Amino acid sequence: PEGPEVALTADILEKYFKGKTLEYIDFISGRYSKSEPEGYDDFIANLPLKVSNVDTKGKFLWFELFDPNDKSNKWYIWNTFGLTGMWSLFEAKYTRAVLSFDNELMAYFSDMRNFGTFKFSNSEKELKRKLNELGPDFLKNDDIDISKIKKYKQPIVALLMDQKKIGSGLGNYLVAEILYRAKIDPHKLGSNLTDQEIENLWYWIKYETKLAYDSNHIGYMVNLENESSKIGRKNYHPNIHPTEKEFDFLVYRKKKDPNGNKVIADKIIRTTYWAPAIQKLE
Repeated sequence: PEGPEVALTADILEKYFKGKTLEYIDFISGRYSKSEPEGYDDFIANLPLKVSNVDTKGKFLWFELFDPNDKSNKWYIWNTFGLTGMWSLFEAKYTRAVLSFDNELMAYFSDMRNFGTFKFSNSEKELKRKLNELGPDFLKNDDIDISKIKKYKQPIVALLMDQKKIGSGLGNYLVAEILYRAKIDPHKLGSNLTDQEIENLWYWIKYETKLAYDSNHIGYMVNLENESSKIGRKNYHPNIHPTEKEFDFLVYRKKKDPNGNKVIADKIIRTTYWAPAIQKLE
């Protein structure tokens, strides 16, 4: 799951859990069933708490809760999906965390590879510190200044995979997909891109993140496909209007691109997928 999916999951999470009271949280399996996450004990000790928001910045999602009584006692659940982590409203395979709300309302977090993380915190300054570790959200921010890519003498791949340098939220398939549209070889240094390519890249980044966010599901998140098709969508990047109704991988994990051209499973700074036949260093 990348930026777009995390944001859509937060949307769905607020839709059903915003305003609800979190009664209990249980890690029944995985990397935390052995030794619970940081701040876990101090957390279930302040429960019950009301959920006031479920927000994201890039690939980082967090719950914001407040003590019914002492509203100055604010709590937060830091969370990252990782390669296979997904939220759901029914107990799915590899469920790792189980959240119990009032009126027997349940919410689950599955994660086959166990790359997702949790952390409970009672500090708001610690949140701001975390959110400050991420560059602007490539999907929610409609006016990032992609121009600073020139100042860096490093691969365009690395620059987009980075979560702080230019913006946050792009991952393995978004970068690969975006670069394929801009027809830019992933090896091309940010310092070698032309003002043209730059404003061209800023276009596909917006285009791809919006299309991804607008998709019912991507591959994972299929556990929320019924909720996803029943919830609207925020107008991020309100001027770029993707044409396809669903997000389709053109190069990601594809032996050949659409037109047949070969797609190399290159592996520069996991594997980045690109079609040398269409992506140029020019």
